[PDB]
Amino acid sequence: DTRFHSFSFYELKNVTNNFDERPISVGGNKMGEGGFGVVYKGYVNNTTVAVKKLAAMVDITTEELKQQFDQEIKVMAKCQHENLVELLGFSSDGDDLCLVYVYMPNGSLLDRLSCLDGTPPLSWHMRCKIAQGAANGINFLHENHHIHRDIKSANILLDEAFTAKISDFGLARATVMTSRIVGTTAYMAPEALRGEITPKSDIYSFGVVLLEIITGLPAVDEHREPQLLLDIKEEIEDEEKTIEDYIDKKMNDADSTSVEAMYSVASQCLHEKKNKRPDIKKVQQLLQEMT
Amino acid sequence: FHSFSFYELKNVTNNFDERPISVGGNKMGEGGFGVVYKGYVNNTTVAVKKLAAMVDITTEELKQQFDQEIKVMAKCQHENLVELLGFSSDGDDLCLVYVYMPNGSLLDRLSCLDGTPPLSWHMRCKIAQGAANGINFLHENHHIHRDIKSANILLDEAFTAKISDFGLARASQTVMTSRIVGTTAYMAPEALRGEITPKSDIYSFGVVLLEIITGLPAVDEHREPQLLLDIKEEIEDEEKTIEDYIDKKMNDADSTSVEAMYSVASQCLHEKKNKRPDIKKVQQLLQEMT
Amino acid sequence: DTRFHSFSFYELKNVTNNFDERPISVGGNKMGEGGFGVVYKGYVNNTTVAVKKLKQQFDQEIKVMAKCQHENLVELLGFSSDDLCLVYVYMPNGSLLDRLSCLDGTPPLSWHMRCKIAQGAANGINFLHENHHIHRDIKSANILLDEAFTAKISDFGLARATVMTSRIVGTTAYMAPEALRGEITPKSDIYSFGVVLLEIITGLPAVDEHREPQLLLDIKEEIEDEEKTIEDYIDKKMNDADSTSVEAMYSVASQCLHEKKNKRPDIKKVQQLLQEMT
Amino acid sequence: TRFHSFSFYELKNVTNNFDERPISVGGNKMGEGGFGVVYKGYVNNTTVAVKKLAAITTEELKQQFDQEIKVMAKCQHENLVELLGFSSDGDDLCLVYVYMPNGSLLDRLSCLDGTPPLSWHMRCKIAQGAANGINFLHENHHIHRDIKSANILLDEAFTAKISDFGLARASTVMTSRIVGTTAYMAPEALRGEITPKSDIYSFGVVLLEIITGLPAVDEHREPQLLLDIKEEIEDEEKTIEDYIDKKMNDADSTSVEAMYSVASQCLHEKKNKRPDIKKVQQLLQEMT
Ligand SMILES: CC(C)(O)[C@H](F)CN1Cc2cc(NC(=O)c3cnn4cccnc34)c(N3CCOCC3)cc2C1=O
Ligand SMILES: CC(C)(O)[C@H](F)CN1Cc2cc(NC(=O)c3cnn4cccnc34)c(N3CCOCC3)cc2C1=O
Ligand SMILES: CC(C)(O)[C@H](F)CN1Cc2cc(NC(=O)c3cnn4cccnc34)c(N3CCOCC3)cc2C1=O
Ligand SMILES: CC(C)(O)[C@H](F)CN1Cc2cc(NC(=O)c3cnn4cccnc34)c(N3CCOCC3)cc2C1=O
Repeated sequence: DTRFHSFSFYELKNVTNNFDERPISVGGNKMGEGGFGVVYKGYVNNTTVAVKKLAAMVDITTEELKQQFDQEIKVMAKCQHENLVELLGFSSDGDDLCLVYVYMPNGSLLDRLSCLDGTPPLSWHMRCKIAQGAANGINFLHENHHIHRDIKSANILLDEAFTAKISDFGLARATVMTSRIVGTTAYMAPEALRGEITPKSDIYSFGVVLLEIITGLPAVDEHREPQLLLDIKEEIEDEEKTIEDYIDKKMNDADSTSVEAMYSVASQCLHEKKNKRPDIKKVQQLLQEMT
Repeated sequence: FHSFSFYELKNVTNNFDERPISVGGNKMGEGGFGVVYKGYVNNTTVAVKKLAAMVDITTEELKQQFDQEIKVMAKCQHENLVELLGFSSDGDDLCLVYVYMPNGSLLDRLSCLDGTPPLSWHMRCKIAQGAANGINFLHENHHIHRDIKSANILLDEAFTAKISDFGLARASQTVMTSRIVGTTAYMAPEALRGEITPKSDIYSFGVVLLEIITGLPAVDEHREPQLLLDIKEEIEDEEKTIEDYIDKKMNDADSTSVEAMYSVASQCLHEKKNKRPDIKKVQQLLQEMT
Repeated sequence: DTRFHSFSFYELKNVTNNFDERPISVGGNKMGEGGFGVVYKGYVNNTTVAVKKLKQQFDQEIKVMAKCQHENLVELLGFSSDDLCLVYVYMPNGSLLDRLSCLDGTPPLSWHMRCKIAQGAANGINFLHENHHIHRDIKSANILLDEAFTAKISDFGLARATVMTSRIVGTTAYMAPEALRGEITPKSDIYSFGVVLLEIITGLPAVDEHREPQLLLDIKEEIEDEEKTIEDYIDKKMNDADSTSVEAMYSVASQCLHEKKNKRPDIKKVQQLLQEMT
Repeated sequence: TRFHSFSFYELKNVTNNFDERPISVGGNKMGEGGFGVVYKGYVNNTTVAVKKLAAITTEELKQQFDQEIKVMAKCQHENLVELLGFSSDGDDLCLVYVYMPNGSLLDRLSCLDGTPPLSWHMRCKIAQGAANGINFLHENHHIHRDIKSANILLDEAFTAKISDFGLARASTVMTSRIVGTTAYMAPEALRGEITPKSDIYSFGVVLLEIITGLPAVDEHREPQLLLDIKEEIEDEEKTIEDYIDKKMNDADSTSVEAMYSVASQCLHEKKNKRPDIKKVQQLLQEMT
């Protein structure tokens, strides 16, 4: 189990231009945000890093944010894999709790699918590699008895070779129930919205991610019919649509056979009955057979 | 223009090969009056449109549109207009042959069809300028286009905008027609009533400018609002801002020039045709924007 | 417009941002120069114009440009004498010389566009010769291109209404042997047009001090003495050239470049040959 | 790693039996290099580039094929070409890659086939991307030995991809068989030594090609070697402004001077006075 480097809060402040909140495109250091903090670009010990300065951006407490900080370090100390983000160190000495990670040059899958800031669209070849890599990451977590609990495309990061790296382990748990229902509702399994804690919920959320990969559509869009991307499964099932109607137009290399194979995995992951969903090993196998 | 035999164009296009060019076929796209294919004629890359009534028009109307397109192209040459090279009319088939546009349509570049990189704000400004220059040329030369839409604004190797599709064009006192033809999502209210006026080209150009700002198609059945022109009323009623709709697939869009393009779009979209700017005013406003 | 406009020097100073010498590509007003003046971009009455800030050649240019109005000649719109200025209709695509060099990032001209430009330039020379005028300075810097890439012949300061002269004028790299010796004849305009045709085929300027051979017209000899072929020199910046029409244009250029002025085609034959080419 | 083994028969189907007509007229040939001819094709709906290797001796060529596969198995990066597969059946050797829609940097700088001149903004991004690719190779202890603009490929968005790893070496050593393209080679590489410092020198020549739009060598030009403009500028007989590519309209003087300073540093006659690739990346990052 990994022992991590302790960074001085002031060194992190220095290397992020005092946690410069302007976007990196403008000339600032802000890379993005999530429900549990703001991520900044840093340059420490001769290397570009990602610095997450923790902050309750969702309806959670100071103590809950501290328990998630501790949980994230514990998960990162136990879990190292080609398809998981790597923690370099942390800071707990100064004004705010910080986590320092190996920099992900291509940001999140969510942003690459939306082509945020004008980045070029991901090819079908790249999308297949990403789906396989994300499934491999989840498989490693599940094999090592960890439940992610927050699988979403904003938490699947992309490195210098567009290798998928699962991130955000603050809610991870190493069938039981909870009184604090947490997560992004557009991705959550029905049993997760009720408070159940199970690896089968990670599978369902991964099915939503696969629909995002196929369609390039966000999981929720208030101004779209259906508002929830997971509802396209019923549209296709009740023959009012085909996956061809929803395929992202921003690729030139997709083929109907492998797109239908990825859709079939997603459809299976999205079974409303948790016990009827494939386990991650079956997901991995089906995605390997796809290519 | 070169008069080809239909069989020569069958050879050029690999028998109008229906597979997309993206996978080594010849098909490039379709429209209301035919399907366009890629080909090579004497080492020149060309676009070949094989005419077909794909919308509700007669075969006699299609032949009239073919004759009209050739007439307009014989009279009108300008860097912001497509260039016709030839045609075929032998037998029961009609084809038009054009200089190939390596970047296809603005509609497809805005949707990043086939995985093309999203257009920068700087490029979008030059394309809006070029398209206005093309419409100005047509109006200066007493022609009403009647089919202004982003599928009809093509882009060459340097993203120079080229107005295309002249089959419905009319020589230009507002006249009326009994045959209402066009793409509903871009049409001015008076055009939907059958009026023929260059003021309607301005309106349709306003819709194009909203597509340029937002990256959204003029119509989407599974979207609220279904019609992109409806965002003007949303912004006017203050329930939304242009910032809420700006294309997020660019990082070089300054608030000032975006608001300046939106103001030209808003003016073009005036419900009352006589209150819209003319194309010369649209040109000067887009020139002042940059 | 239907009239020539007499402009005050103050108005032309104003519309050119005080004859701003910085090139237009950087935000100034300078568009080009060489020979008898600097040309600036101006904006008069919501219209872009070209303003040439420069005496005999000034009066001659106004005189010849008022008499010679044709679709393939540049259009004079006004003047200023109260520095001497000539005001012309703006040519949005600048010179053929600059478009062949892709100056300022413009895309290479296609072979199709190059054929249309060659035809247009020959039609302009035909109008001048039909109207008993000798250009005397035919070169790609003097072939301008409008908003439709229509060829417009420019620079009429040296133009003349076979005689010999004491003042040998013109651009050396384009000049016929007899023109270099003082002869004033339209047959020399044909020779210079042949050099332009080699520039169009090859995309190479007539002279390049940092190139071997420095002079483009020598290529005719390299090809004739079978040391090279027209294929070795075809501009690689085109994707639509075909061997047949390139050989046809080269043949016209070779005929234009006959060392013996009487063996050269006249402008009407040049027009006919370029018409048969396409 | 997992590279797909194609039969030569499948690759004939992919390339229309290696159709030698150029792609600009509807054929499959895209260009040649010192070790093979590259063809366009499709594997299902995927556009690919297929290099059919051709002569050096057959064993030397086979070694280069083997070395290419090993480098590609170990090195995956957005600024490196991506190998999809190969064919090694019979007496034919093919390498199959992800297609690069904008071809080579050398061809885009020359505007081959009528492509528009690259803007200064695009040239800056390409220089940075190419430096990122070289950095990744050097971090992975590989010396390229053949850095040149013909080996810097460009995708649909003009992302720079380093290619051709047949001559790459693992990591100062000396060699009897001197390989590379003379116009790009460091003096020490011309004397036979193998060092990643020579990759830096070659990259400096590429930077001069990006600034000027001129090929590294032109037998019908004065000076013949582009690297010689450095001395002309040093001895004040020419300026950076004199050599800036005139086919650009968006080139600001400050960042052109910043790229030229990087190029000059890379071209240091003394191998040990040259910046390493991390310093080149930092300098190029500061330039924008
Ligand atoms: C192609 C491009 C436009 O130039 C590039 F896209 C710019 N970048 C880099 C980047 C890194 C991130 N992150 C990291 O490098 C990172 C490393 N470990 N880690 C752990 C948790 C969160 N983020 C990270 C995040 N994250 C922000 C927070 O949400 C997730 C994405 C975003 C971005 C971004 O936009
Ligand atoms: C992805 C890419 C490589 O970057 C590029 F996008 C591929 N291309 C080229 C292209 C040319 C077109 N067309 C022409 O070349 C053309 C020339 N004159 N003309 C006149 C009418 C219609 N089309 C044309 C059309 N048109 C098809 C019909 O609808 C309009 C767009 C579409 C495309 C296309 O997708
Ligand atoms: C596509 C583009 C890059 O944006 C464009 F190329 C910019 N422009 C416009 C332009 C007009 C010129 N000229 C005219 O408009 C003009 C009109 N009549 N006239 C008569 C003599 C000289 N010039 C002219 C000249 N000339 C300057 C003098 O030398 C010849 C070229 C140069 C340029 C130029 O670079
Ligand atoms: C004009 C245009 C439409 O804009 C475009 F330019 C056309 N294209 C595409 C292209 C791809 C290449 N290559 C590849 O796609 C490629 C992919 N991996 N790879 C690895 C080694 C060599 N080539 C490749 C090469 N290469 C040929 C061999 O020399 C290097 C350049 C050249 C070209 C070319 O001219």
